[PDB]
Amino acid sequence: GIVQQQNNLLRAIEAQQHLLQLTVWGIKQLQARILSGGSGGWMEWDREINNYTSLIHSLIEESQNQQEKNEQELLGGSGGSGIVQQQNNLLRAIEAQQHLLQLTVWGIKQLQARILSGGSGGWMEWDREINNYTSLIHSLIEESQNQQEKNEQELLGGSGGSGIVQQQNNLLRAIEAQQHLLQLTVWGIKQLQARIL
Amino acid sequence: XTWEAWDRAIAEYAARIEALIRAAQEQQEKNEAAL
Repeated sequence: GIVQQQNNLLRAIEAQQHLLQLTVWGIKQLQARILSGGSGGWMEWDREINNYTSLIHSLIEESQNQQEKNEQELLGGSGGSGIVQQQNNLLRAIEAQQHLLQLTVWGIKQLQARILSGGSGGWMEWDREINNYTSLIHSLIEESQNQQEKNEQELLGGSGGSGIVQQQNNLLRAIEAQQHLLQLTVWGIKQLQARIL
Repeated sequence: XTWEAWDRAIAEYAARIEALIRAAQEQQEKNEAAL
């Protein structure tokens, strides 16, 4: 069932969302030690972490509802549009999560620049890895946006069931890629915490 | 020692997420049996 899958996709996004808050908590601690206020980018980061967390909370919340609704209709077997809506949802949630990764990455980049050499202890690989995964996810998001649009029209006429299945794959791979991204931001914070705390 | 039982939570969300992405791939690879 694509519906059950989408539930796992939702659920995964939630876990990633907690994981993410853990890193913001992480970066906030370091930021306090290394830094003399919201000067030079930081109050905006602070404010934008929030403006995105809140948008994502609200997105998980809309997804959880589309989910229950999809589940209630598994025996009515007409609900192509609900599944496609759920896909739209998950896409929107993935991107916002991305914005959030991007802020944390920036956070760490700022902090590392002040206290470590970016050519030492695994930081060159880290940059490249970060940078690749970023470009990879951007590509998967782009492709997902492209796939959504298409599905949404395939759904008018006869079946476009392959494109739903395809899209599931799209979303699935963007989440694995954010998950790497996450691992890399955990690594970075772990290095900074080691050095300065 | 907040940082070790932080380090606890992350490694043990990280190990939820892998074994969901587990399920999602091992549904995906049912889906390619439509395709």
